[PDB]
Amino acid sequence: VSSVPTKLEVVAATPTSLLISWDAPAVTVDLYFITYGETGGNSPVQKFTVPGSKSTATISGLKPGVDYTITVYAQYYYRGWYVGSPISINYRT
Amino acid sequence: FNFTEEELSFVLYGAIASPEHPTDLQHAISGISLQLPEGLCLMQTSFGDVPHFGVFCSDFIAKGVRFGPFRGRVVNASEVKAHRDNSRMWEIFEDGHLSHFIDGKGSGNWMSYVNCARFPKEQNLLAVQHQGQIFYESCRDIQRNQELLVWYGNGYEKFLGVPMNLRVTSSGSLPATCGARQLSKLKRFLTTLQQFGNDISPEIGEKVRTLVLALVNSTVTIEEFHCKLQEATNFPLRPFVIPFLKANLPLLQRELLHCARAA
Repeated sequence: VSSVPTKLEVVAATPTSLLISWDAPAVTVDLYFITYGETGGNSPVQKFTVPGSKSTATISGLKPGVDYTITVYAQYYYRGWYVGSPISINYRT
Repeated sequence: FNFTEEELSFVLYGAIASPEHPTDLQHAISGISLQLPEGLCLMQTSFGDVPHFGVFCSDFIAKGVRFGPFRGRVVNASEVKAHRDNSRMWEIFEDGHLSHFIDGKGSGNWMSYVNCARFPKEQNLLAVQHQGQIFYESCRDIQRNQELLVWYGNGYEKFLGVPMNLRVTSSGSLPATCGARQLSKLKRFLTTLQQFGNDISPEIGEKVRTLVLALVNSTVTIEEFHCKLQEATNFPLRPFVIPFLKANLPLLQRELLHCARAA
């Protein structure tokens, strides 16, 4: 009955790009939304998707030094299309 | 042309009711293997003895759910003919500029049956470009029997409803006036224009309402309309509007004219 993912982990790869990882939730997932944007920043929050097959993504083109709030949550089907609740972490490259 | 305001309101704001409760909205194309996902359904109705489909929500769609990618032919920007609607094309951008169109017509994928939003209240989908492809994202909770209707999301630089560019995270060129989803763009421009007027003033909005109807009835020429509109609203339109109207106004007229009478 759970939709929120767990064990979301972030690693810097270049000063401007991260490799993030998580492991899937109970439910059968169609999409994972990945979301990143400056923590406590008036800047807009960006989001892309990776399929349920994947449990890792790479975020790119970030400001070096600045910390971002990365967020992942699942899109599933259960008597209707729903987007779950997210897991979050903050990380400065 | 002698059209009434009510028949104009019908084409811009109306819907056909079915034997059930839910109604089909009007992106009434055809003027003279679906792989459809769970929770959705394809719904035919009849208009002028011409079959007309729509994608409806059988169950429920939460806000923020994303369908796609749109599928279809790859139309190079040069081979898209003028004076045509192109009901089922999307503009594909690369590096800030128009690359090609993607034509969903005859694809048979379910997304090509999702009609466009003519104004925001009837809109529950957002068109979004990611990588090279088009996705639809719910902008509202979609309830049972409600029709799925899409328009160009933010991330598209728009003017009064019509999209001009792919909003920047810098580049500079507009899509040419002859392009994709022209009749839908025209409707969305007219409704947005009407709402724009009302927000300034009741008297100003009523001036636009009559001014638009007179334009649709060709009582007033487009350049005549353009001038008088700018006079009445005290607000400058972008230069693209006149050629946009010259190209696409005869599409709204042709559809408006295409109405059956009772039996």
